[PDB]
Amino acid sequence: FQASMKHNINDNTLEIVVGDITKETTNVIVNAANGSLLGGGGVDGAIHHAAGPELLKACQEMRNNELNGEELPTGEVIITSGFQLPSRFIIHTVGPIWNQTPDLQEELLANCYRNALELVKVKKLSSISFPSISTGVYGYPIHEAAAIALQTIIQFLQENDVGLVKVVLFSERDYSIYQEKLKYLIEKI
Ligand SMILES: [Cl-]
Repeated sequence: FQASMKHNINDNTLEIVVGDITKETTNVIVNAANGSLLGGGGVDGAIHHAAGPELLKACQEMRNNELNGEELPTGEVIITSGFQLPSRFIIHTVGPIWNQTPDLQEELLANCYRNALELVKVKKLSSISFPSISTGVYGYPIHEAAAIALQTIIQFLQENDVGLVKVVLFSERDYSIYQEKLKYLIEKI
């Protein structure tokens, strides 16, 4: 069993679900990466394993070329192919590390979502899946991160035509928090 809920915001749809993000057939899936775009554990690890080795080579080519060796800055995004993933593209983003930059970190986390959704708009794609950014080894508390993710996504969908946005969570616990936070946020609209 895998729980799910949805809500329509104008002609967009927001869905939260339990599942494996690497099995999503949306146009885009989002990877919670590190600035170096090197393979790690967690969701990033699952994404590299499902994508195949062409994903790491593609990411390192982009780092050495369009980024000129620089780290992907916190909140910013890049896009690659999906390779062996069932999506067309992967948008890589870097979430804030909890309490590294206290008065900026809420804004930075929000930037991940905003910059990803803006890229979907530009490329004229119509479906995107997000995992829970920064709530792995980066330690952002899930209750706070969930509120920022949902507030930012709902805000964007209220103001733009995108299509379908999914938040795909491997954890039933993370799901349970998102469900109550989304329900809360919906009541306030
Ligand atoms: Cl700061």
